[PDB]
Amino acid sequence: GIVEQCCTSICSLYQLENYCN
Amino acid sequence: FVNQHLCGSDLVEALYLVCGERGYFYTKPT
Repeated sequence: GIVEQCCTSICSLYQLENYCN
Repeated sequence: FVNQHLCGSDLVEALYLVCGERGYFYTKPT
């Protein structure tokens, strides 16, 4: 899923850190 | 962080950056 928010659209560190342990 | 559409390994590299050694999960092909 992160692929859509970051590829089809720009993501925010909060979303990126969200997929991180 | 910058606001740019990441894809390919770029996106990963970011987590590899943000998560660093914390460990992240990238898969579940959408």
